[PDB]
Amino acid sequence: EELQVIQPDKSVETATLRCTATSLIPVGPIQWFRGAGPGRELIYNQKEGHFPRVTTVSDLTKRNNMDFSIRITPADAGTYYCVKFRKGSPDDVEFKSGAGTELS
Amino acid sequence: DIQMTQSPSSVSASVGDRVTITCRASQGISSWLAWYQQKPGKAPKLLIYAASNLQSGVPSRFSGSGSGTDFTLTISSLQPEDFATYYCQQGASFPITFGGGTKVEIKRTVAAPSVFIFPPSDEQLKSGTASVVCLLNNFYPREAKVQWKVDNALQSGNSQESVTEQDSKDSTYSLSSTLTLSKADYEKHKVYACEVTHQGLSSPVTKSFNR
Amino acid sequence: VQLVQSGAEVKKPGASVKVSCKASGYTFRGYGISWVRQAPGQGLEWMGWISAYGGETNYAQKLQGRVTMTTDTSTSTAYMELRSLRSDDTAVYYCAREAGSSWYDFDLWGRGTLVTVSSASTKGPSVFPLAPTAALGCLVKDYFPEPVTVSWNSGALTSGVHTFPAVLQSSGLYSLSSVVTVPSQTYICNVNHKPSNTKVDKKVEP
Repeated sequence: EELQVIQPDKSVETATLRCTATSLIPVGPIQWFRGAGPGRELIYNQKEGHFPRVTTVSDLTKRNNMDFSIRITPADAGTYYCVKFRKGSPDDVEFKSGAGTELS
Repeated sequence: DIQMTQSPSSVSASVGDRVTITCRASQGISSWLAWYQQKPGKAPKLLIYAASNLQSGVPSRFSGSGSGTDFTLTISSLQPEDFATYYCQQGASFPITFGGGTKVEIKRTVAAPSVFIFPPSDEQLKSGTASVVCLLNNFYPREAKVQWKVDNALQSGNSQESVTEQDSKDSTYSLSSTLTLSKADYEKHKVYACEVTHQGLSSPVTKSFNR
Repeated sequence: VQLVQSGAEVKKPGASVKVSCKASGYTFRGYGISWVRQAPGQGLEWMGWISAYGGETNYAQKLQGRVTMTTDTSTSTAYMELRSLRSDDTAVYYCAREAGSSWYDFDLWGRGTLVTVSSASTKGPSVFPLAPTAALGCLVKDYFPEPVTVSWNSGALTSGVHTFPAVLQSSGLYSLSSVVTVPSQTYICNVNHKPSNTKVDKKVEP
């Protein structure tokens, strides 16, 4: 029954970067990166921060919520990854990422 | 470490009142604040999470608000089951911290304690210790100063005191206080008295015994 | 869906304790576990958290170095060890499922385990009378450890009875009193101290 991050669109004014989790467990926040290397760039964090550009379709403060879809210039282009983190200490841990979405 | 400060420490209320309790975080914790209820002998129980989300099954009587540093739990139309201690808890980061707690107790009319003293007994005295017990029965509010006097001299450091939880039927409290002395020193003094001060007595009632 | 904790412990200062907590009725590994303790008459104190998925831990500063939390995924059990025990570790210790998505909260709780840390050694109570709307009672004195139980006339007499919370004396031993407001029968406080196999029945005579 392993959790999956369903990034439905291979490719996508306010763009919408769609994410859906199949499970709540293991518990932990949903984060977005542009790209994936040691240089990847954070775009949203459910756990902490202020992201005036980014906005969420569903109330991520509800325990049972599985919709992690966000409503976010040519500088914006790139591959986006919805990453599910599992709780850790000192830091959370990449659990599963969706396959990626190319913003054009 | 994020310090959580809960105000007030005690609230008194009658069935049907609205009660509001507050929690202040020493810094911003977004809306990651939970509230628990604990009754005597029981594990805490989660009522509200993320500042305002009810847990499934929790009555709509309860609700919560706030973001950043200031937060509120409200209990509308209090019922006998809602009389308890409530704790807030920050959930933004380790280490997890709880507030100090707010006790919600039943308002009723002022009632004065019925006072009784109890000397030690020969059996106890045969051991080599003496306990003199004062009982303040069935009073309200909780606040009561008990002072022990031995041959008209005020005692300090040599008594301990215990309170019952508010009573099921009458919403009142009782209090026991025990003065503990050597056999040697119990028998060198003569008059043993407990003076009780309380919001429902005109003058401080005293009860005594001479040996 | 529950957490079932091990039984009450009685330890000596400098000793060690290990409390267990068995989960059932949910996917254990999906969630965290935290331990929270409460000393007598006090509030709640968070001790630490452990990921049931990867075993990452975080402990309160105060307890770093003396505490260890582990899990056994094979049995869905959480364990808390606490070392170099002092008197002020005396408290009820709770296990709680930590179940927030991107916050921490505790939605399922164990019933608690009492840990008593003291120099003292098991001892039954001496029971003395508080000789007689009138009032009378029973002074249960110098026992260890918690708890004791007090009935009046074998459960028969219930009304206007007030059995007081025990107080811990400078001796390291506990004392409480049970009072009873009678109208101005025979009376017999029934004291039971399970931990010393000790049970006393004493009659408060005028």
